[PDB]
Amino acid sequence: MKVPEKIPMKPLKGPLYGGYFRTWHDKTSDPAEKDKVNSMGELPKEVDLAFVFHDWTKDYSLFWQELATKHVPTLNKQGTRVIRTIPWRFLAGGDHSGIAEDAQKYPNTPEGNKALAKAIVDEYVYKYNLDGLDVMIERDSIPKVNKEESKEGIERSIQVFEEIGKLIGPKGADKSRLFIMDSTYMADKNPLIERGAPYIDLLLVQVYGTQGEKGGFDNANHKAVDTMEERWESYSKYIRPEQYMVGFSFYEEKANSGNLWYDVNVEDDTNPNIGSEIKGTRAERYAKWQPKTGGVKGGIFSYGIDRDGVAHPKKNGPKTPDLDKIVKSDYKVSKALKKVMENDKSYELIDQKDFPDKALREAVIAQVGSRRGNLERFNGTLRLDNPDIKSLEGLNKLKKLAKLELIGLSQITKLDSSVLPENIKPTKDTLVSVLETYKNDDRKEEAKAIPQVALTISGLTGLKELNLAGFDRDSLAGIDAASLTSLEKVDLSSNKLDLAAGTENRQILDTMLATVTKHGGVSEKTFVFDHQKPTGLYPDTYGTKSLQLPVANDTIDLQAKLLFGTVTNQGTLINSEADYKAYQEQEIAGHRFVDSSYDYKAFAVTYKDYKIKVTDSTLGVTDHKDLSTSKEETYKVEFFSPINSTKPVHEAKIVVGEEKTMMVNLAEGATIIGGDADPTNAKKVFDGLLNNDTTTLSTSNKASIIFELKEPGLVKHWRFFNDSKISKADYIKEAKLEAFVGHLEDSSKVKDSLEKSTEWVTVSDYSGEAQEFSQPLNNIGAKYWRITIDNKKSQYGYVSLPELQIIGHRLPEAATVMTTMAAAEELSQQKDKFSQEQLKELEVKVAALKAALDNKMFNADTINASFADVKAYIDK
Ligand SMILES: CC(=O)N[C@@H]1[C@@H](O)[C@H](O[C@@H]2O[C@H](CO[C@H]3O[C@H](CO)[C@@H](O)[C@H](O)[C@@H]3O[C@@H]3O[C@H](CO)[C@@H](O[C@@H]4O[C@H](CO)[C@H](O)[C@H](O)[C@H]4O)[C@H](O)[C@H]3NC(C)=O)[C@@H](O)[C@H](O[C@H]3O[C@H](CO)[C@@H](O)[C@H](O)[C@@H]3O[C@@H]3O[C@H](CO)[C@@H](O[C@@H]4O[C@H](CO[C@]5(C(=O)O)C[C@H](O)[C@@H](NC(C)=O)[C@H]([C@H](O)[C@H](O)CO)O5)[C@H](O)[C@H](O)[C@H]4O)[C@H](O)[C@H]3NC(C)=O)[C@@H]2O)[C@@H](CO)O[C@H]1O
Ligand SMILES: [Ca+2]
Repeated sequence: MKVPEKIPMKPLKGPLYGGYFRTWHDKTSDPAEKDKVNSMGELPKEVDLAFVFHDWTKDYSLFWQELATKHVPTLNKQGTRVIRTIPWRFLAGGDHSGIAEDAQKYPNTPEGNKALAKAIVDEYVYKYNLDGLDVMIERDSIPKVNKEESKEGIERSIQVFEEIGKLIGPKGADKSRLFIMDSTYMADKNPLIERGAPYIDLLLVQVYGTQGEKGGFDNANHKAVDTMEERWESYSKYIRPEQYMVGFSFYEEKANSGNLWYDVNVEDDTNPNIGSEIKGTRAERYAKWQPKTGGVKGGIFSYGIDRDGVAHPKKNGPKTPDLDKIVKSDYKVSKALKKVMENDKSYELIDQKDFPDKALREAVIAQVGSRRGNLERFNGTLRLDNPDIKSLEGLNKLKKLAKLELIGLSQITKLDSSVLPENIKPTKDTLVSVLETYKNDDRKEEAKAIPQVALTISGLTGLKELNLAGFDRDSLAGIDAASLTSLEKVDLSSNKLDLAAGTENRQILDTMLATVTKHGGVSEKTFVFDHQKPTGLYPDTYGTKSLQLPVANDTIDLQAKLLFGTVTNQGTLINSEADYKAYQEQEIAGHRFVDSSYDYKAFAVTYKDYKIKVTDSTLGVTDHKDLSTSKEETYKVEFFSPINSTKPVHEAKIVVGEEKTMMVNLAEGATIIGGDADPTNAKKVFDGLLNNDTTTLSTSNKASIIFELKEPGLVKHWRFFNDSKISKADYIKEAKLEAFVGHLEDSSKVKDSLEKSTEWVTVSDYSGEAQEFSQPLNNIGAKYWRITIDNKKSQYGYVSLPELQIIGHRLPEAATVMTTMAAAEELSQQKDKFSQEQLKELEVKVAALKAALDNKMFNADTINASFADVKAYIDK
């Protein structure tokens, strides 16, 4: 088989029309199968990319000889690339992977992956001298081993995908061949987009049907999911807009439910040619569709292009079998969609009518895109550093630009709304979608607000006028006023500028009064900056971090004294209605700038929906704003925003009376050793989420739990809760907390079975009806604890325990400290050992240890060091 060499072709220029041709519908596929009458080589020149879609076709067939020798030269002459399409499995190996089936020749090694990639290109691209590769990434081609999805093969396809990219495509050694990824996944559900995007020329999305157009429907929230724009926004992170092509599908003969797409016209007996019309169909909609942000798309593609013109059977109507008959295609729908995209105004080339300055036009074209549709949609940064630009005429055609940088434009002498992007001011989206939406939602969407373009002026020596009034510019940043030397008249009114103190804007403002004082022309007409409405923001940090208060029977407002204030984007802090009144009547060059109408109510932020959490040294949590100083206590105050109920915005320390050390929850994360309760829900007692995110209970009448502390230490307090007033009269009414001191009946191997029997000590015996119970404990150093609860109900009583806290100070090896102090206090008890006086050296050193253990300011060093003191004398 003599494969002719590639003929010259023109470069690809958008918009592009692609089409998958099914090999088993070529005449040369199966000579016996005489009902197939179409040919791949008869695709019109409107087809830019012709995808070869091989399955159900013989390997020894004459179609391959026909394609390499006739179809490829024929389509290349009219400018049509012929692309070979392979499934995702071919890049991984395993079930039905083509070349990769020979694992011995191409193993899963770094050298094997490199060699497999070359074999893939040699076999699927270079063998018949095709124009590119197209890897197909969907569930229908996911790598599998023994019919189950292979997470190991998926990883290999990523490595092979890059290795293919180093051979063909935009970053490959051979850039004459395309490398394309068609897919059904959203970019986050696509394992290969993240590393494959730099290596691919184009990217196709298989958005077929009304779900492909309108997206899926979230029946819970009555909202659309995975919409067209959402799908594009996911892939817009990895590829450019001019690489994104959407796709519809024609009617496949004898297609079953789940493969009906209705992307073309539905059949009509009164028009035997309605299928070849394209008006109002999902195919034309996709042709006319453009993303709202970033730039025009690459084009559209069609699957089953051999069935062009065939009308789609009715959804629930009587069956029509003449549509399943195979006829020769004239590809009228394919040509019509090509013309619809070419004649679309969004692809009109940018010419001198838009930007008369040729130095300006070239910069825009080389940065925004050659088409007028990119002006409405470009979403990035435009940098104009070519000094030859004489006229900025036409920058108001830029609608969604994100950053504008004017660098060293000496010949520009005026800047107003007519020579700036229209989103210099707050604007809304004016583009209308052509796709259908969900009739099962409410009325159609409202205009989305377009973010304002960032303006950077620097080096504009010749600039004489700078008019920016009424634009709601948030600050004056990016303006290098020191280089704007020829300015004469400037307007900055009706903005949001905090022109005060030594603010950035106020320093630009004042550097700019200079260049129109050196320039003696200054009137009340030439420099206007009044009617300023700076937006008020929540302060990033708050001032008061600590408060030492005396003990006295008086409540204080915690939020009032700790969390207040409004901060501008330049640094000014306003706390009261008076601070804003002193800020409001602040003059610059004998003239106020803040608007009169803009009052304190409209500027300062509000703390109506803010929440407070006050935790004391015993981990007792309260949510009330007021705080009674009637008890000596050290607290911990946190404030939370409505937008975030987990991360505090300001944290503080309140010390009433003398400062007590804050105790921690020693049982948080406890390991369940044994007991009667369901182990799944026993862990929820010690997990930490304050009384249980709607989880469940322990046993059916009366539960016991035996647990081990993560890090043992000094235990001073304990606390347990009932359910969140979710229940009433079902509360735990009898509780028994126990500590373990029976050393250990050995069996370190089997803790639990002897934990279940040995000698424990009752430390608390609760009996009540409260929702929360807390009680001090007398310095226990145990590491194994037992809790027993009972709600005084039927044998099917279903007792619950959402959370239980063992509260104290983290003291490593506190068990040995308590046992030694017990061994010393009970040994100086017996004054008959020796003289009472010589062992007073131990009697005074034992109350130093005890006072250190009971001090409000728990000092770990003072206890560990003083522990060794009594340890020496018991050693004697
Ligand atoms: C961008 C895009 O669109 N992407 C996808 C796209 O793929 C979707 O299009 C579909 O693609 C189908 C091909 O997918 C394969 O290739 C993909 C890429 O290569 C890949 O991603 C897929 O995963 C899939 O891969 C193949 O997977 C199979 C399964 O594992 C592999 O098969 C195995 O192969 C090994 C050898 O290696 C062994 O032989 C195993 O035994 C075998 O199982 C295969 O290797 C994989 N391929 C590769 C390359 O790895 C495509 O087929 C779909 O098109 C069909 O359906 C439409 C309608 O929906 C129809 O219009 C099409 O013409 C086509 O219909 C088939 O036509 C065949 C050609 O004639 C025909 O095959 C012959 O049938 C004969 C008739 O036989 C009987 C019988 O003997 O029992 C006769 C009975 O009377 C009849 N009963 C009836 C009619 O009631 C039954 C029927 O067949 C019955 O329905 C049983 O189900 O059959 C005879 O048997 C001949 O011997 C035989 O050769 C087929 O029978 C029909 N099939 C049907 C269902 O009609 C489709 O386009 C696209 C769609 O939206 O979008 C994305 O998903
Ligand atoms: Ca809990």
